[PDB]
Amino acid sequence: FLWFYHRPVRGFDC
Amino acid sequence: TGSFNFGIGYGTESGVSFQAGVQQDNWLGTGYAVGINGTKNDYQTYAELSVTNPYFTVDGVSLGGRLFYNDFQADDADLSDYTNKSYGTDVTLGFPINEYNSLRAGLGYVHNSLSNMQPQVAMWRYLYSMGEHPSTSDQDNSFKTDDFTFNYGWTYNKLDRGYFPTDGSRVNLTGKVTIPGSDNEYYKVTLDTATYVPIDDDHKWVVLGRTRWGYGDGLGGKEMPFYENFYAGGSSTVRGFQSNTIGPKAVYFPHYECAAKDLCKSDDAVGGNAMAVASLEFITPTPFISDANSVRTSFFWDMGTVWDTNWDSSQYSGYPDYSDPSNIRMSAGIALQWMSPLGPLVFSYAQPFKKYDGDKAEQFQFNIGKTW
Amino acid sequence: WNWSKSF
Ligand SMILES: CCCC[P+](CCCC)(CCCC)CCCC
Ligand SMILES: CCCC[P+](CCCC)(CCCC)CCCC
Repeated sequence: FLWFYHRPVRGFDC
Repeated sequence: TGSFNFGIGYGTESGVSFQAGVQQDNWLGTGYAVGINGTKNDYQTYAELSVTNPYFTVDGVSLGGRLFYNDFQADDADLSDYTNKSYGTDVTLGFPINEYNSLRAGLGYVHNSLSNMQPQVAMWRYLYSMGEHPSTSDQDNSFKTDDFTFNYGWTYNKLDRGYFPTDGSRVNLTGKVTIPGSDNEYYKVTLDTATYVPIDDDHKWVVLGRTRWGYGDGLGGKEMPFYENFYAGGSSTVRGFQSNTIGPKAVYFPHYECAAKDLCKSDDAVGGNAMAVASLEFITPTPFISDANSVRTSFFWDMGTVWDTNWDSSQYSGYPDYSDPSNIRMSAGIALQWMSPLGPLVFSYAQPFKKYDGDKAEQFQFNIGKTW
Repeated sequence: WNWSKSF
Protein backbone atom coordinates (compact mmCIF):
# COMPACT_ATOMS: atom_id res chain seq x y z
CA PHE A 1 0.00 0.00 0.00
CA LEU A 2 2.96 2.39 0.44
CA TRP A 3 6.65 2.34 -0.54
CA PHE A 4 8.40 0.51 1.20
CA TYR A 5 5.92 -1.10 3.59
CA HIS A 6 3.94 -4.33 3.65
CA ARG A 7 5.10 -5.99 0.45
CA PRO A 8 2.87 -9.04 -0.11
CA VAL A 9 4.59 -12.38 0.02
CA ARG A 10 2.11 -13.86 -2.47
CA GLY A 11 2.69 -11.13 -5.06
CA PHE A 12 1.86 -9.08 -6.87
CA ASP A 13 -1.21 -6.95 -6.15
CA CYS A 14 0.72 -4.26 -4.27
CA THR B 1 -0.31 4.11 -28.47
CA GLY B 2 1.35 1.20 -26.64
CA SER B 3 4.62 0.08 -25.04
CA PHE B 4 6.66 -2.76 -23.59
CA ASN B 5 9.00 -2.87 -20.59
CA PHE B 6 11.30 -4.98 -18.46
CA GLY B 7 12.63 -4.47 -14.98
CA ILE B 8 15.02 -5.79 -12.41
CA GLY B 9 14.95 -5.27 -8.70
CA TYR B 10 16.58 -6.91 -5.74
CA GLY B 11 15.76 -7.24 -2.07
CA THR B 12 16.24 -9.43 0.96
CA GLU B 13 12.52 -10.39 0.92
CA SER B 14 12.47 -11.56 -2.70
CA GLY B 15 16.01 -11.92 -4.06
CA VAL B 16 16.34 -10.80 -7.67
CA SER B 17 12.99 -9.86 -9.13
CA PHE B 18 12.34 -9.71 -12.89
CA GLN B 19 9.37 -7.92 -14.45
CA ALA B 20 8.28 -7.74 -18.08
CA GLY B 21 5.12 -6.61 -19.83
CA VAL B 22 3.45 -5.21 -22.90
CA GLN B 23 0.73 -2.59 -22.53
CA GLN B 24 -1.54 -0.69 -24.91
CA ASP B 25 -3.94 2.06 -23.87
CA ASN B 26 -7.26 2.08 -25.70
CA TRP B 27 -6.56 -1.29 -27.38
CA LEU B 28 -8.26 -1.56 -30.80
CA GLY B 29 -10.22 1.59 -29.81
CA THR B 30 -12.21 -0.34 -27.18
CA GLY B 31 -11.48 2.18 -24.41
CA TYR B 32 -9.80 -0.61 -22.42
CA ALA B 33 -6.12 -0.65 -21.58
CA VAL B 34 -4.71 -4.12 -22.17
CA GLY B 35 -1.66 -5.43 -20.35
CA ILE B 36 0.23 -8.70 -20.26
CA ASN B 37 2.75 -8.81 -17.42
CA GLY B 38 4.93 -11.36 -15.68
CA THR B 39 7.07 -11.18 -12.53
CA LYS B 40 9.52 -13.71 -11.11
CA ASN B 41 11.58 -13.74 -7.90
CA ASP B 42 13.22 -16.45 -5.80
CA TYR B 43 9.99 -18.18 -4.86
CA GLN B 44 7.26 -16.97 -7.18
CA THR B 45 6.41 -16.70 -10.87
CA TYR B 46 3.27 -14.81 -11.86
CA ALA B 47 1.73 -13.71 -15.14
CA GLU B 48 -1.47 -11.91 -15.94
CA LEU B 49 -3.52 -10.42 -18.69
CA SER B 50 -5.46 -7.32 -17.62
CA VAL B 51 -8.17 -5.40 -19.43
CA THR B 52 -9.04 -2.09 -17.77
CA ASN B 53 -11.33 0.78 -18.53
CA PRO B 54 -10.61 3.62 -16.03
CA TYR B 55 -13.69 5.48 -17.28
CA PHE B 56 -16.18 2.62 -17.38
CA THR B 57 -18.54 5.47 -16.53
CA VAL B 58 -17.83 9.11 -17.39
CA ASP B 59 -17.44 9.80 -13.63
CA GLY B 60 -14.33 7.59 -13.46
CA VAL B 61 -15.93 4.42 -12.09
CA SER B 62 -13.49 1.85 -13.44
CA LEU B 63 -13.99 -1.69 -14.68
CA GLY B 64 -11.11 -4.15 -14.80
CA GLY B 65 -10.84 -7.85 -15.61
CA ARG B 66 -7.84 -10.15 -15.32
CA LEU B 67 -6.66 -13.67 -16.00
CA PHE B 68 -3.62 -14.94 -14.13
CA TYR B 69 -1.53 -17.88 -13.09
CA ASN B 70 0.95 -18.26 -10.26
CA ASP B 71 3.61 -20.72 -9.17
CA PHE B 72 4.61 -20.37 -5.51
CA GLN B 73 7.37 -22.32 -3.80
CA ALA B 74 6.88 -21.88 -0.04
CA ASP B 75 10.33 -23.16 1.04
CA ASP B 76 11.98 -20.47 -1.06
CA ALA B 77 9.77 -17.96 0.79
CA ASP B 78 11.37 -19.09 4.10
CA LEU B 79 8.27 -21.12 4.93
CA SER B 80 7.62 -24.81 5.52
CA ASP B 81 7.58 -26.49 2.15
CA TYR B 82 4.76 -26.78 -0.31
CA THR B 83 4.06 -25.88 -3.92
CA ASN B 84 0.99 -23.90 -4.92
CA LYS B 85 0.29 -23.53 -8.62
CA SER B 86 -2.83 -21.54 -9.15
CA TYR B 87 -4.72 -19.62 -11.77
CA GLY B 88 -7.87 -17.60 -11.96
CA THR B 89 -9.74 -14.53 -13.06
CA ASP B 90 -11.38 -11.55 -11.43
CA VAL B 91 -13.48 -8.53 -12.23
CA THR B 92 -13.33 -5.31 -10.22
CA LEU B 93 -15.42 -2.13 -10.15
CA GLY B 94 -13.40 0.90 -8.86
CA PHE B 95 -15.52 3.70 -7.33
CA PRO B 96 -14.03 7.18 -6.67
CA ILE B 97 -15.96 8.37 -3.60
CA ASN B 98 -14.21 11.73 -3.22
CA GLU B 99 -10.76 13.23 -3.47
CA TYR B 100 -9.40 11.08 -0.61
CA ASN B 101 -11.47 7.89 -0.78
CA SER B 102 -12.08 5.08 -3.25
CA LEU B 103 -13.91 1.76 -2.93
CA ARG B 104 -13.49 -1.50 -4.86
CA ALA B 105 -15.88 -4.40 -5.32
CA GLY B 106 -15.03 -7.51 -7.28
CA LEU B 107 -15.68 -11.17 -7.93
CA GLY B 108 -12.86 -13.67 -8.27
CA TYR B 109 -12.37 -17.29 -9.24
CA VAL B 110 -9.23 -19.11 -8.18
CA HIS B 111 -8.02 -22.65 -8.61
CA ASN B 112 -5.33 -23.72 -6.16
CA SER B 113 -3.20 -26.78 -6.70
CA LEU B 114 -1.16 -27.79 -3.66
CA SER B 115 1.50 -30.46 -3.85
CA ASN B 116 4.80 -31.31 -2.26
CA MET B 117 3.47 -30.46 1.19
CA GLN B 118 5.86 -31.49 3.94
CA PRO B 119 3.45 -32.93 6.57
CA GLN B 120 3.00 -30.66 9.59
CA VAL B 121 0.30 -30.19 12.17
CA ALA B 122 -1.27 -26.84 11.32
CA MET B 123 -1.28 -27.68 7.60
CA TRP B 124 -2.84 -31.11 8.19
CA ARG B 125 -5.38 -29.66 10.61
CA TYR B 126 -6.55 -27.44 7.73
CA LEU B 127 -6.62 -30.39 5.33
CA TYR B 128 -8.64 -32.47 7.78
CA SER B 129 -11.15 -29.64 8.17
CA MET B 130 -11.54 -29.98 4.38
CA GLY B 131 -12.27 -33.76 4.62
CA GLU B 132 -8.81 -34.56 3.20
CA HIS B 133 -6.51 -37.11 4.80
CA PRO B 134 -3.10 -37.26 3.06
CA SER B 135 -0.40 -39.50 4.49
CA THR B 136 1.73 -37.87 7.20
CA SER B 137 4.88 -39.80 6.25
CA ASP B 138 5.74 -38.43 2.81
CA GLN B 139 5.73 -35.33 0.60
CA ASP B 140 3.79 -37.04 -2.18
CA ASN B 141 0.41 -35.37 -2.09
CA SER B 142 -2.01 -33.26 -4.03
CA PHE B 143 -4.87 -31.04 -2.85
CA LYS B 144 -6.95 -28.88 -5.17
CA THR B 145 -9.56 -26.21 -4.49
CA ASP B 146 -11.81 -24.00 -6.58
CA ASP B 147 -13.05 -20.83 -4.92
CA PHE B 148 -15.35 -17.96 -5.84
CA THR B 149 -14.82 -14.78 -3.82
CA PHE B 150 -16.43 -11.43 -3.24
CA ASN B 151 -13.55 -8.93 -2.94
CA TYR B 152 -13.82 -5.50 -1.39
CA GLY B 153 -11.40 -2.66 -0.84
CA TRP B 154 -11.25 0.82 0.66
CA THR B 155 -8.36 3.19 0.10
CA TYR B 156 -7.99 6.42 2.03
CA ASN B 157 -5.18 8.63 0.76
CA LYS B 158 -4.52 12.12 2.17
CA LEU B 159 -0.75 12.36 1.97
CA ASP B 160 0.79 15.75 1.18
CA ARG B 161 2.92 14.04 -1.45
CA GLY B 162 3.67 10.44 -2.48
CA TYR B 163 7.47 10.91 -2.62
CA PHE B 164 8.75 11.18 0.96
CA PRO B 165 5.36 12.19 2.50
CA THR B 166 5.62 14.53 5.49
CA ASP B 167 1.97 14.86 6.46
CA GLY B 168 -1.32 12.97 6.34
CA SER B 169 -2.32 9.33 6.28
CA ARG B 170 -2.92 6.41 3.97
CA VAL B 171 -5.29 3.59 4.94
CA ASN B 172 -5.98 0.44 2.91
CA LEU B 173 -8.73 -1.98 3.96
CA THR B 174 -9.12 -5.21 1.98
CA GLY B 175 -11.63 -7.98 2.62
CA LYS B 176 -12.72 -11.15 0.95
CA VAL B 177 -15.24 -13.91 1.51
CA THR B 178 -15.93 -17.17 -0.31
CA ILE B 179 -19.28 -17.44 -2.06
CA PRO B 180 -21.43 -20.62 -1.66
CA GLY B 181 -20.20 -23.12 -4.24
CA SER B 182 -16.56 -22.64 -3.20
CA ASP B 183 -14.56 -25.53 -1.79
CA ASN B 184 -13.06 -23.28 0.91
CA GLU B 185 -15.31 -21.31 3.26
CA TYR B 186 -13.68 -18.36 4.94
CA TYR B 187 -13.27 -14.62 5.12
CA LYS B 188 -10.13 -12.54 5.38
CA VAL B 189 -9.59 -8.87 6.28
CA THR B 190 -6.42 -6.74 6.12
CA LEU B 191 -5.89 -3.15 7.29
CA ASP B 192 -2.81 -1.05 6.55
CA THR B 193 -2.30 2.43 8.05
CA ALA B 194 0.47 4.95 7.80
CA THR B 195 0.21 8.36 9.39
CA TYR B 196 2.81 11.11 9.02
CA VAL B 197 2.88 13.92 11.59
CA PRO B 198 5.43 16.69 10.86
CA ILE B 199 7.05 18.29 13.93
CA ASP B 200 8.83 21.36 12.47
CA ASP B 201 7.46 23.98 10.07
CA ASP B 202 9.85 22.78 7.35
CA HIS B 203 8.65 19.16 7.77
CA LYS B 204 12.21 17.81 8.01
CA TRP B 205 11.31 16.16 11.30
CA VAL B 206 8.42 13.71 10.84
CA VAL B 207 6.83 11.00 12.97
CA LEU B 208 5.49 7.98 11.08
CA GLY B 209 3.10 5.65 12.85
CA ARG B 210 2.38 2.50 10.87
CA THR B 211 0.07 -0.42 11.57
CA ARG B 212 -0.99 -3.62 9.89
CA TRP B 213 -3.83 -5.98 10.88
CA GLY B 214 -4.79 -9.33 9.42
CA TYR B 215 -7.59 -11.60 10.47
CA GLY B 216 -9.14 -14.49 8.61
CA ASP B 217 -11.07 -17.55 9.72
CA GLY B 218 -13.14 -20.42 8.36
CA LEU B 219 -16.91 -20.34 8.27
CA GLY B 220 -18.48 -23.57 9.43
CA GLY B 221 -15.96 -26.15 10.59
CA LYS B 222 -13.58 -25.44 7.70
CA GLU B 223 -10.45 -23.40 8.39
CA MET B 224 -8.95 -20.60 6.35
CA PRO B 225 -6.54 -22.32 3.93
CA PHE B 226 -2.91 -22.07 5.04
CA TYR B 227 -2.08 -20.80 1.52
CA GLU B 228 -3.91 -17.56 2.49
CA ASN B 229 -1.96 -17.13 5.76
CA PHE B 230 -0.51 -13.82 6.88
CA TYR B 231 3.19 -13.41 7.64
CA ALA B 232 5.48 -10.86 9.26
CA GLY B 233 9.19 -10.20 9.50
CA GLY B 234 11.28 -8.64 6.78
CA SER B 235 12.46 -5.48 5.15
CA SER B 236 8.94 -4.04 4.73
CA THR B 237 7.14 -5.21 7.90
CA VAL B 238 9.24 -5.86 11.01
CA ARG B 239 12.86 -4.92 10.26
CA GLY B 240 15.67 -7.00 11.73
CA PHE B 241 13.75 -10.27 11.38
CA GLN B 242 14.18 -12.65 8.48
CA SER B 243 11.38 -12.58 5.90
CA ASN B 244 8.28 -14.25 7.26
CA THR B 245 9.97 -15.66 10.39
CA ILE B 246 7.49 -14.23 12.91
CA GLY B 247 4.75 -16.43 14.29
CA PRO B 248 3.96 -20.16 14.38
CA LYS B 249 6.63 -22.64 13.32
CA ALA B 250 6.01 -25.96 11.63
CA VAL B 251 5.51 -29.00 13.80
CA TYR B 252 6.47 -31.81 11.42
CA PHE B 253 5.45 -35.45 11.57
CA PRO B 254 8.02 -38.29 11.41
CA HIS B 255 8.42 -38.99 7.69
CA TYR B 256 13.59 -28.52 10.16
CA GLU B 257 13.43 -32.06 8.67
CA CYS B 258 12.07 -34.88 10.90
CA ALA B 259 13.53 -37.66 8.69
CA ALA B 260 12.81 -39.53 13.92
CA LYS B 261 9.86 -41.49 15.35
CA ASP B 262 8.18 -38.47 17.01
CA LEU B 263 6.74 -35.02 16.14
CA CYS B 264 9.56 -32.51 15.46
CA LYS B 265 9.65 -28.84 16.41
CA SER B 266 11.29 -26.56 13.86
CA ASP B 267 12.12 -22.97 13.07
CA ASP B 268 10.33 -23.02 9.72
CA ALA B 269 7.68 -20.27 9.73
CA VAL B 270 4.18 -21.23 8.49
CA GLY B 271 2.34 -17.93 9.02
CA GLY B 272 -1.09 -17.74 10.63
CA ASN B 273 -4.69 -16.56 10.22
CA ALA B 274 -4.07 -13.54 12.54
CA MET B 275 -1.33 -10.89 12.40
CA ALA B 276 -0.59 -7.42 13.73
CA VAL B 277 2.25 -5.00 13.13
CA ALA B 278 2.91 -1.57 14.59
CA SER B 279 5.84 0.72 14.04
CA LEU B 280 6.95 4.12 15.24
CA GLU B 281 9.57 5.80 13.05
CA PHE B 282 11.21 9.22 13.48
CA ILE B 283 12.34 10.80 10.24
CA THR B 284 15.23 13.27 10.71
CA PRO B 285 17.32 15.43 8.33
CA THR B 286 19.99 13.25 6.70
CA PRO B 287 23.26 13.78 8.68
CA PHE B 288 26.55 15.04 7.16
CA ILE B 289 24.92 15.91 3.83
CA SER B 290 23.25 19.10 2.61
CA ASP B 291 21.11 20.41 -0.23
CA ALA B 292 19.47 16.25 1.48
CA ASN B 293 15.92 16.38 0.01
CA SER B 294 16.61 13.28 -2.08
CA VAL B 295 17.48 11.12 0.95
CA ARG B 296 15.30 10.19 3.93
CA THR B 297 16.92 8.95 7.14
CA SER B 298 15.04 7.55 10.14
CA PHE B 299 15.16 5.63 13.41
CA PHE B 300 12.38 3.20 14.15
CA TRP B 301 10.77 0.89 16.57
CA ASP B 302 9.10 -2.08 14.91
CA MET B 303 6.77 -4.64 16.49
CA GLY B 304 4.70 -7.53 15.18
CA THR B 305 3.06 -10.86 15.95
CA VAL B 306 1.43 -13.67 13.98
CA TRP B 307 -0.69 -16.45 15.40
CA ASP B 308 -2.89 -19.41 14.66
CA THR B 309 -6.29 -19.09 16.30
CA ASN B 310 -7.02 -22.79 15.62
CA TRP B 311 -3.80 -24.06 17.16
CA ASP B 312 -4.88 -26.62 19.77
CA SER B 313 -2.65 -26.22 22.79
CA SER B 314 -4.51 -28.76 24.94
CA GLN B 315 -3.71 -31.55 22.51
CA TYR B 316 -0.13 -30.21 22.05
CA SER B 317 0.66 -29.12 25.63
CA GLY B 318 4.28 -30.10 24.97
CA TYR B 319 4.70 -27.45 22.22
CA PRO B 320 4.70 -23.59 22.11
CA ASP B 321 1.12 -22.30 22.18
CA TYR B 322 0.93 -20.88 18.65
CA SER B 323 -2.59 -19.54 19.34
CA ASP B 324 -1.08 -17.06 21.80
CA PRO B 325 -1.25 -13.52 20.30
CA SER B 326 1.04 -11.98 22.90
CA ASN B 327 4.45 -13.08 21.56
CA ILE B 328 5.22 -9.61 20.32
CA ARG B 329 8.54 -9.32 18.52
CA MET B 330 10.35 -6.02 18.54
CA SER B 331 13.30 -4.46 16.85
CA ALA B 332 15.01 -1.09 16.74
CA GLY B 333 17.02 0.27 13.86
CA ILE B 334 17.93 2.89 11.29
CA ALA B 335 16.79 3.22 7.70
CA LEU B 336 17.75 5.17 4.61
CA GLN B 337 15.76 5.70 1.45
CA TRP B 338 17.07 7.25 -1.74
CA MET B 339 16.02 7.45 -5.38
CA SER B 340 19.10 5.66 -6.68
CA PRO B 341 19.97 5.38 -10.40
CA LEU B 342 19.01 1.70 -10.12
CA GLY B 343 15.61 2.91 -8.87
CA PRO B 344 13.99 3.50 -5.45
CA LEU B 345 16.35 2.23 -2.79
CA VAL B 346 15.85 1.51 0.90
CA PHE B 347 18.36 0.14 3.37
CA SER B 348 17.91 -0.68 7.04
CA TYR B 349 19.95 -2.02 9.87
CA ALA B 350 17.98 -3.19 12.88
CA GLN B 351 18.50 -5.38 15.95
CA PRO B 352 15.63 -7.67 17.08
CA PHE B 353 15.73 -7.01 20.81
CA LYS B 354 12.68 -9.16 21.48
CA LYS B 355 12.29 -12.55 19.84
CA TYR B 356 11.06 -16.06 20.49
CA ASP B 357 12.28 -19.57 19.76
CA GLY B 358 12.90 -20.32 16.12
CA ASP B 359 12.77 -16.64 15.13
CA LYS B 360 15.59 -15.75 12.78
CA ALA B 361 17.41 -12.44 12.66
CA GLU B 362 18.33 -10.42 9.59
CA GLN B 363 19.94 -7.24 10.76
CA PHE B 364 20.77 -5.73 7.40
CA GLN B 365 17.91 -5.47 4.92
CA PHE B 366 17.41 -3.62 1.67
CA ASN B 367 15.32 -3.40 -1.42
CA ILE B 368 16.23 -1.81 -4.76
CA GLY B 369 13.84 -1.09 -7.63
CA LYS B 370 10.48 -2.86 -7.98
CA THR B 371 10.18 -6.12 -6.05
CA TRP B 372 6.34 -5.88 -5.69
CA TRP C 1 15.43 -0.39 -12.58
CA ASN C 2 12.73 -0.51 -15.31
CA TRP C 3 13.23 0.13 -19.07
CA SER C 4 10.15 1.16 -21.08
CA LYS C 5 10.03 1.72 -24.92
CA SER C 6 6.92 2.65 -26.93
CA PHE C 7 5.98 1.51 -30.44
C1 LIG D 1 -10.76 -5.45 -24.62
C2 LIG D 1 -12.25 -5.25 -24.66
C3 LIG D 1 -12.88 -5.61 -23.35
C4 LIG D 1 -14.38 -5.81 -23.51
P1 LIG D 1 -15.24 -6.26 -21.99
C5 LIG D 1 -15.92 -7.92 -22.07
C6 LIG D 1 -15.35 -8.80 -23.18
C7 LIG D 1 -16.00 -10.19 -23.18
C8 LIG D 1 -15.07 -11.26 -23.66
C9 LIG D 1 -14.07 -6.20 -20.62
C10 LIG D 1 -14.57 -6.83 -19.33
C11 LIG D 1 -13.54 -6.74 -18.21
C12 LIG D 1 -14.00 -7.41 -16.96
C13 LIG D 1 -16.50 -5.01 -21.74
C14 LIG D 1 -17.92 -5.54 -21.63
C15 LIG D 1 -18.89 -4.40 -21.40
C16 LIG D 1 -20.06 -4.82 -20.56
C1 LIG E 1 2.19 9.19 14.55
C2 LIG E 1 0.91 8.65 14.05
C3 LIG E 1 0.35 7.68 14.96
C4 LIG E 1 -0.89 7.02 14.36
P1 LIG E 1 -1.68 5.78 15.43
C5 LIG E 1 -0.61 4.88 16.52
C6 LIG E 1 0.23 3.85 15.79
C7 LIG E 1 1.13 3.16 16.73
C8 LIG E 1 2.50 3.03 16.18
C9 LIG E 1 -2.97 6.62 16.35
C10 LIG E 1 -2.49 7.63 17.36
C11 LIG E 1 -3.66 8.26 18.04
C12 LIG E 1 -3.24 9.32 18.89
C13 LIG E 1 -2.45 4.48 14.49
C14 LIG E 1 -3.88 4.69 14.06
C15 LIG E 1 -4.36 3.43 13.30
C16 LIG E 1 -4.45 2.19 14.21
